[PDB]
Amino acid sequence: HWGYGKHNGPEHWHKDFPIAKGERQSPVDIDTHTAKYDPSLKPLSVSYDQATSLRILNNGHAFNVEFDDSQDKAVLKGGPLDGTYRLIQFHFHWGSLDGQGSEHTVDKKKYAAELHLVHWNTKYGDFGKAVQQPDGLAVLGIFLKVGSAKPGLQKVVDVLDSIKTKGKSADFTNFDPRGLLPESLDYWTYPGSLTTPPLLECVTWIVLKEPISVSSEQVLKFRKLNFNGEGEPEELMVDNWRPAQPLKNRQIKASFK
Ligand SMILES: Oc1ccc(O)cc1
Ligand SMILES: [Zn+2]
Repeated sequence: HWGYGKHNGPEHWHKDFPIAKGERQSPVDIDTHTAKYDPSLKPLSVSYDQATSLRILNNGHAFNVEFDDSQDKAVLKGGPLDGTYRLIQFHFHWGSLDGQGSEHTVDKKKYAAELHLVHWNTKYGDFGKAVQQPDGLAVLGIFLKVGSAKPGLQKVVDVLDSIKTKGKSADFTNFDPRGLLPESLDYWTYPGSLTTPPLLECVTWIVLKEPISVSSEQVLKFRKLNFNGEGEPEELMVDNWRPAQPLKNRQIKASFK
């Protein structure tokens, strides 16, 4: 199936998913000088106090921390968003080397990794019907740079040994995603897509300007995971990022002056 190698990576995905060459694909380069402050944006509200994590899973493309989204518990609202979006999962994209790994770039700068907190619009009832809508999803994207350890990441790093290969999962209750957020919620926003197949164009992206710092040791542990399943030849899970796609007829709006 699709992946990130020479033979099945991003430059191939359009064959099975022609929306790969669509009009509002993600990620994009954020040209900070061209992004315009939008005084029409309402304050962003990240409300993660009642978040209920359940499980961590290696899906062969990344690992996902999954949440109970059967009720309004961890939600995103405000900023560009109309109504309430429920957190369903987070995951990361990262590099084989510290100089690459993010999907969005900032004035062509690649960070070492990028976190995506995926939310769906509760007007649509569940995630599967939300991905049939042009405003079905909101993804909060957060850059990681290598520097000081992030203490609120270490519970994720420590469980990775238990989900090394594709299809492995573990319990992952009581994890507080507030520990992954930077101090500032200044952001850029634009309409885009899932960055993995099926590449659906449902996503309001909200990309925070402030990166979080993680340690070299933390990111090295991400790079020990495997794309393959248990008892298949080992292929390190690295460079699981899609490069920037054409901006087309879109404008990137800033939340800050
Ligand atoms: O459900 C989603 C998964 C990945 C994305 O990049 C966006 C939404
Ligand atoms: Zn992602």
